[PDB]
Amino acid sequence: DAVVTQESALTTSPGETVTLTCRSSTGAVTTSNYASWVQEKPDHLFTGLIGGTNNRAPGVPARFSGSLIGDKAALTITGAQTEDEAIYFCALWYSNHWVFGGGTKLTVLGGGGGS
Amino acid sequence: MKEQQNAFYEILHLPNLNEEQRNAFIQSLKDDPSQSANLLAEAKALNHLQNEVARLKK
Amino acid sequence: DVQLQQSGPGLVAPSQSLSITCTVSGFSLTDYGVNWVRQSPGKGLEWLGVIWGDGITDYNSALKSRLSVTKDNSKSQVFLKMNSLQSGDSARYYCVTGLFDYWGQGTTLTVSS
Repeated sequence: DAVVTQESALTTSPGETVTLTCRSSTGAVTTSNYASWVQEKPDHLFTGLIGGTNNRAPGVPARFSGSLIGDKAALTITGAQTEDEAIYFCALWYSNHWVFGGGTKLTVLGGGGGS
Repeated sequence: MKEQQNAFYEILHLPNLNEEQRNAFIQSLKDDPSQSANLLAEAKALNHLQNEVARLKK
Repeated sequence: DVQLQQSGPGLVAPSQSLSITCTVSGFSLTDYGVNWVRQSPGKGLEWLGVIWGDGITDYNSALKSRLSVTKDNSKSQVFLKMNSLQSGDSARYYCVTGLFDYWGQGTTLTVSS
């Protein structure tokens, strides 16, 4: 009966660094929760970003990285880009099922460059 | 006893578990042998997920 | 070059059931698993189940008795069947790889009350 919780919203701007977090109601997030991160963009387009805590999916830009920070899983964007404005979901594995967080709406205010 | 023997054998041959995970399942099987079935299922799932991690390392 | 392509009828109204086919290319189903997830219009993401390379299937326990996930290793196809549909099952359904790294394009299902 685990519940996965994420920030409802965060605001950044191009070139800044932002960290999204993923909390487990059962205790600390560990390797065995295989924390995974997916991006939803408009028209219900999903792109996987990080799988198994810290592995970038093929083709995912280097500015996305995953880690455990304290008791939570974390997705860091080092140098945010305007196209990164989107909803980000995390998923945690609990013995025999996946549970998704509620998603974080990331706003990227202003215009920027990027990779 | 024989069921714990079989569970030990299967867990030790799951190829993608790391040794911390193996140790945890072994200890759980020693603590609660009556849970062997569930524990074995849980280990097989972690092995499945470790296999996915190896794919993404690659 | 992983590709997951969804097809099939989706809703079949004569029965009250959903059938979706996910055709995968770029990896072998004998090695790696495929998840199914859905997203309703006003809710979040709900995981439905996964079928692993060896055929072991893990299901969402709230839905398991209405679900059948099967696969054909030679055709590289994974099949979702969901029975006894209700209006609350209206959602977009997706097949996905094992750590949600690659997503199919989705199948829309609307069930009337």
